[PDB]
Amino acid sequence: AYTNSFTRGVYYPDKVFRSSVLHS
Amino acid sequence: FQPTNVGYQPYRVVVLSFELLHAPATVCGPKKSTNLVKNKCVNFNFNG
Ligand SMILES: *[C@@H]1O[C@H](CO)[C@@H](O)[C@H](O)[C@H]1NC(C)=O
Repeated sequence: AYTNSFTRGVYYPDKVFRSSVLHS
Repeated sequence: FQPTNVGYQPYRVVVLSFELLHAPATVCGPKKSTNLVKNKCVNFNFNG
């Protein structure tokens, strides 16, 4: 069987703090 | 490998690879820490 993942599976890309920012 | 072998001799190689990332440090140079100072302009150094 299959299903839609939606917006799952984002993770923290690096061990650094950031706030109020849009990081690519 | 025979002792009569210069370039044909064995060499022991150690490669040190450094995990120079932003996690907690755990392997450090022999440098002694100071006390910590606040609200004053300081020439600081944390983990390097
Ligand atoms: C995803 O799976 C559904 C059925 O579970 C199917 O209708 C759809 O065409 C599939 N899409 C892709 C891109 O696999």
